[PDB]
Amino acid sequence: GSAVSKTVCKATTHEIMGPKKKHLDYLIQCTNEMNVNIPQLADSLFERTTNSSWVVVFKSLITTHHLMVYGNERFIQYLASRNTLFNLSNFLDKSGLQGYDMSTFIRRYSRYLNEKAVSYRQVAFDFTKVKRGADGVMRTMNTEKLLKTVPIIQNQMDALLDFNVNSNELTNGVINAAFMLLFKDAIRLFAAYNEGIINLLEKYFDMKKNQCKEGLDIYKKFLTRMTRISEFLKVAEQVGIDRGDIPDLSQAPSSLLDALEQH
Amino acid sequence: GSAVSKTVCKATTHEIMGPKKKHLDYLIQCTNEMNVNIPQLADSLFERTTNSSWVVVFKSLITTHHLMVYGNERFIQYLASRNTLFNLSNFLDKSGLQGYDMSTFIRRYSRYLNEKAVSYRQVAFDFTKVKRGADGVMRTMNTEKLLKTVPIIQNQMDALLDFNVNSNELTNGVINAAFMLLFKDAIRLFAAYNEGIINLLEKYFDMKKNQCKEGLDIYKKFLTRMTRISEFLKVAEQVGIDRGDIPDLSQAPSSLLDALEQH
Repeated sequence: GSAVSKTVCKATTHEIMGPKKKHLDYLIQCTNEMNVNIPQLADSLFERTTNSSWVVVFKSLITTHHLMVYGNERFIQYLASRNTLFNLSNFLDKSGLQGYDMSTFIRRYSRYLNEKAVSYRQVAFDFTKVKRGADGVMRTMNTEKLLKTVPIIQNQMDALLDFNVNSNELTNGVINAAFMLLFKDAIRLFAAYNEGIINLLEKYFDMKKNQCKEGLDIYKKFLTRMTRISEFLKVAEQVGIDRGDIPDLSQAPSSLLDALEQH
Repeated sequence: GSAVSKTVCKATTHEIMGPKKKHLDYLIQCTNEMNVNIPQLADSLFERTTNSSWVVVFKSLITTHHLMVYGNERFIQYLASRNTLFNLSNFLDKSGLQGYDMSTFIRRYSRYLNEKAVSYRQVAFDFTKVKRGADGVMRTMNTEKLLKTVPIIQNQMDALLDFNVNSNELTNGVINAAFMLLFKDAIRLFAAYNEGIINLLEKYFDMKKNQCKEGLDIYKKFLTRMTRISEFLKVAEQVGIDRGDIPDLSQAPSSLLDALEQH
């Protein structure tokens, strides 16, 4: 409570680096305790995002992201249940050049985090977290739900890619901490998008005419997203990310000749 | 051969970023093919380190590191069988300031890579790669070999920590790629050092007097290394590394009161 609220402040000091691991780990433990009040933990993070300083605001967003990824699922479930989340579409810290230039990333990052919560609200699970493979949800989900879902992944993916950062803009520890988490979400979200597309291709011949039609449009839009993804992983390569962590895209884009199976 | 040698050149161009993932992956496949001549692959990498340019030389070192970590074990086994490895103790690229400042990291990195090979030669396995836990080598190894080994881990660890970089020196994609690999080795090497110490503590009461003595000296030196390690992970924290990848050190340094069991 006070211990929770004090820890949120320590994670979000004015210092120019990401939130410290020691504060994060305590926050993560907080989300795992049946007695902690999640809403109050959340409200403290929202309050920090009314600060005028870019450093404070960006650290509060990063903290929220890290709790969505590593915290108990009850945290994201609450965030997904509110009606309003971050409203930082007009944020601008004019106190210095660093401020002006970081303000833009703040806007774009906060939009991604909003879209991450809305996606959870819409499908009741986290795309980044569920079983992968052949025994997984995204591989074994009926044709109707699939057609419904893949479009939600696509949307979360676009918001993620709109961060649109270049290597030469990654110049302090705050934005770099955000980028490292964005990287982790991007690779998992891609895996789930790919699996979904694999299921589709599998069932696209045995399906109704108008379905086939919607299908077509998803594979269609997946291929343009593949290219944007490649541009993103190339930023990652430029920055120095271990090439073993960067996934290989040499997978599933040759068959656009079902644009005729609608005979 | 020519395909191998051409790929080494592409990994080590003059461009200021780490070696590209596409060239690395082909090199890794090379190490997995029973027909590829390992020595010739190696010699090409050594030849690149006679270039006068810091970029070329640092990329050749990074490529070698990445093959030691992700390549077939036959690669490191060969490197460990030569008598001379890198000799870059006097390297200096004076062509520009970036050169002067990178030269020092080149020296220190090459020493680490030498020590990684020598360690493999000495114990016949890679500390970063073996089974961890309670069913592992480092947890289940007899008292005699243990006393022999832990000192080799310690030595590899010191060479690794002598890289001695600050966050404000991580300023281009080449040195950042080196650092990301160093990070991966550091966390695994620590795990193995910790496991070793756990075995020791376990057997330190049931052992000879002079052994106990040597033991003492290893726990002794492990505690000072713990501190240096903490300083290293703090650089990692400053740079923006996902705090979930950074391990928690809150483990095994309270018992220095066996410095009296030698009664």
